[PDB]
Amino acid sequence: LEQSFDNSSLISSVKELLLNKDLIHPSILLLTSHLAHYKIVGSIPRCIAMLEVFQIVIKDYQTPKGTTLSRNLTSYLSHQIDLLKKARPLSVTMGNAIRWLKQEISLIDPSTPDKAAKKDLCEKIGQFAKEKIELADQLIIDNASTQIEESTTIVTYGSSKVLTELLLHNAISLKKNIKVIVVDSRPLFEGRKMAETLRNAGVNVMYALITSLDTIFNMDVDYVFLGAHSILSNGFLYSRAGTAMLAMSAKRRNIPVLVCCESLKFSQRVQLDSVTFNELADPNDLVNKNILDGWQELPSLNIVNILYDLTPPEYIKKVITEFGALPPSSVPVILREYKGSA
Amino acid sequence: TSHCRFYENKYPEIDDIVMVNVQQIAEMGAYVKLLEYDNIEGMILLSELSRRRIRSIQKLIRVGKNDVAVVLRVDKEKGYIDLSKRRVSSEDIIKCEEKYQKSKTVHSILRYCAEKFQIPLEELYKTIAWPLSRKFGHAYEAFKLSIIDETVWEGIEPPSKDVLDELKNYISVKIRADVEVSCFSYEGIDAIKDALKSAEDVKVKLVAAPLYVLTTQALDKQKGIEQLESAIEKITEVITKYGGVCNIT
Amino acid sequence: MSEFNITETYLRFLEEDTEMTMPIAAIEALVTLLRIKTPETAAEMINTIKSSTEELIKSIPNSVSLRAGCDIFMRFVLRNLHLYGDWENCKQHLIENGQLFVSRAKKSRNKIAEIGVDFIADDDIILVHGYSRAVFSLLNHAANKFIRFRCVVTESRPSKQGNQLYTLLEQKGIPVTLIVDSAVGAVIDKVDKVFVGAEGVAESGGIINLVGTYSVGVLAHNARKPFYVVTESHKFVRMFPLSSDDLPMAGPPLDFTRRTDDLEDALRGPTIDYTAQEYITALITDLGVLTPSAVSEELIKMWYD
Repeated sequence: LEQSFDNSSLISSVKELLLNKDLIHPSILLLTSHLAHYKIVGSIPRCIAMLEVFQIVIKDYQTPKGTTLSRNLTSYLSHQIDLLKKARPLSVTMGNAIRWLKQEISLIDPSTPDKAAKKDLCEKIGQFAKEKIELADQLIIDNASTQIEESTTIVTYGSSKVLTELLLHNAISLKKNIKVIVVDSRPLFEGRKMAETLRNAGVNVMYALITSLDTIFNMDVDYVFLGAHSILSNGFLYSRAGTAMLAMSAKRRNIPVLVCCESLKFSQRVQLDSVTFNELADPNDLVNKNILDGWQELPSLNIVNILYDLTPPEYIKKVITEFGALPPSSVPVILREYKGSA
Repeated sequence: TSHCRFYENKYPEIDDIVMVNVQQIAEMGAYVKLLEYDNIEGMILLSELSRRRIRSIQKLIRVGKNDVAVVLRVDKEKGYIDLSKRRVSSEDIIKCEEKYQKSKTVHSILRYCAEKFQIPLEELYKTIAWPLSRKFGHAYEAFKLSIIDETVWEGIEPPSKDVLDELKNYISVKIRADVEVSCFSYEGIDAIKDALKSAEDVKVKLVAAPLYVLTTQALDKQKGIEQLESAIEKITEVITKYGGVCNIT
Repeated sequence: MSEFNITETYLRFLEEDTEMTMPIAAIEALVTLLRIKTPETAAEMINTIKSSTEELIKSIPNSVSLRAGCDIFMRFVLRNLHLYGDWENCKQHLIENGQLFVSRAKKSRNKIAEIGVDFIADDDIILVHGYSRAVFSLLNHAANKFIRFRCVVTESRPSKQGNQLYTLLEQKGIPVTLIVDSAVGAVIDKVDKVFVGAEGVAESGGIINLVGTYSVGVLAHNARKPFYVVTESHKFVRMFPLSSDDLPMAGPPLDFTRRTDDLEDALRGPTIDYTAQEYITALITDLGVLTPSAVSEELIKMWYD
């Protein structure tokens, strides 16, 4: 109660909406129970999953009697959004996809016989997942592969989103020597998902933990890469928690820090303090007769966890996006010149 | 050997309409190779591709894919030649696309002939290409009329007659039915004969006394929908007037 | 009939004047390439100039100012290739634009001074590093303004450039000393302002000139003295490193080989360092005073697509 941060209402832990007011798609109930119960995702996996379940929910139209397709679908899809809003708070890859999707719903005209609706929403959202995600990531690979010399190391963090393919490309498709160090954190052990895939493909993975973060950097080490959840308007990064400690340790021990991001993921909002806009994530996960049971019913005890916190832009040497490399203080120029306009 | 000219001029002479694909775009525009003279290549300017400035994220989706392009200028002794597709009308797209589909379906019928009879590809190609593409339009509707009017083959000679036979060999569907004649009669044979005498005149085969395998030929695959059904109807008609029982799968 | 590659056009007029520098010499050679060799077709023109830029980089690789000039020439022919004159006028329109750099970039250096004289205020002891002639083009007009200052010139080991300034503005009549390059930390507590000159600007604002401008920059930061850099607008280059180590000279900056008998041992470490955007605080170009995030935007807009 001294800082009162545990009563931050940016997430609501209410569950079990039983209301049959709308036709909630059973696939989207599978998607929400797949997100919120056992988190299998990053950010662009959530974006591709949300996008290819909205694919199915527009393919299964079921239009009402007197309402045109241009006058129902945004409210229907917003009530589809509300279940994910209950499940897990949204990324910017959530938001900059759904507002684009609503803008593309808006420019349809009341003459579609609900047969070309597929041909201008399914194909167009496939062009979205092609353009603003996948070939953009292909440009990320082809832009960041020239900035890695042979026989070096890489320190990623958590589950990567795009640069798993970068490490696989520079490991196998370009055959230059590389020694990836993957480090992750309690409780979402999502660096192991990178470690299984990278070592299954046959690259020198050396897993670690973030508590032992000192002895990684005392080896021969350079080129810390970082997956991003969003990049703010100032230059502050925003990603899975525990990123910023190895960011400040990496800048402290004068070895460079990079962020592989794409122009879909830049955000309009602004913050500079870490615990301001943030997600509380289910404090029963930090236990696994257990070690302790019942932080409740014991007065004066609490268990907190944080998913998201900010590296200051002094630490990131280079944000790379599909247009090119850039200093992190110069992200509003791609907020204004390229995001949305491309 | 592999592929060669259209019409015995080294380059696409000024202001004709050809087809290309874009290879890569860095700062000059694309290094478009000409799809009609395949091994050759030209280029094209950035401001010439549309009017819009091409995004890199837009630049990546277009490479490799092919399109139509008019030719502005040509060096007669250098292969360093320009293309253009801002000044291409909408009708010319479909016209040159039809001409190039025509071109590919008259190239594919000679590629394997030259590379499996093992002769120089260009010589017999040009001895076809002088009279048939100079007299009128080239080899597609020339060869669709050549198999019915054989004066094309004797108008000019090929160096061998095996490629002649293979070109005659190149350019020149069953719906299965297991109808079960489960009859218990005395005038059934006659009925069966009658059925045969209308459903076969498509491919009808006896298996035993009850089972018959008939594979009805379809032209649009959907034109045998009106055939099989008709046959079934005939069968139904047939057995009520004789005494037996026919059942259809 | 010249071929414009190495020395049949380029290295000739470098002996005409020891005032013109490398990148505008590259601009002059690349415009006089297509000022004559213009074979009436837009295809082989760009192939010729791209081949010429790559062989000219292939001539001398370790003089990255050359890469800056040879790449802003490509930006010039791209934007002058824009406005879409159907190549009918552009064979004349581009070449009559042409020499606007040698009428423009040659007289940029006093345009530097006309906006940079109002930095060196009264009684400012000044630290410069290396023979960066745009700094002297500022200082010449500063001393012609009759303003009172003092200058301190570092060594430029091993590239000798620090000995030139003391035989340059002494005879102009400025009280100047020549400090040795290792003595910066004992004097930069007293130096009011420090100027350098770049041989390149990265995509975030960086100084890619000489041996130890990162050392004098980090001395300027931990003395909290303002670290300005005088340059001009033909020094933008795409090369954006991330370490303090650029493209190599011929091998790594840390050699550990064996001297055979008596070969040279001074130039064995690096010779061109890099400065991050934090240590510089204002740079001077033709485009006005320019904070490093502004030079990042200016080099981020004309190089994307």
